[PDB]
Amino acid sequence: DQIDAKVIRRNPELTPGIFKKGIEITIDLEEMVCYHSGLTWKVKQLTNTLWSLAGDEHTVMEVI
Repeated sequence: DQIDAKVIRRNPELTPGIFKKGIEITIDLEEMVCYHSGLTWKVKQLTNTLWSLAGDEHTVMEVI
């Protein structure tokens, strides 16, 4: 119900230091969020291995 994902693309408009390329993020599959920078971000599934922030599609995470 939880998966570890790697940030592979990040929106350049994001604050420097948030969703750095290469870090491991944990995604809660039931509620479809990821925990990062003390916040709960909404994520959506693009493919079985690729995920993006629900609103910011240009920040993409890859299942590890």
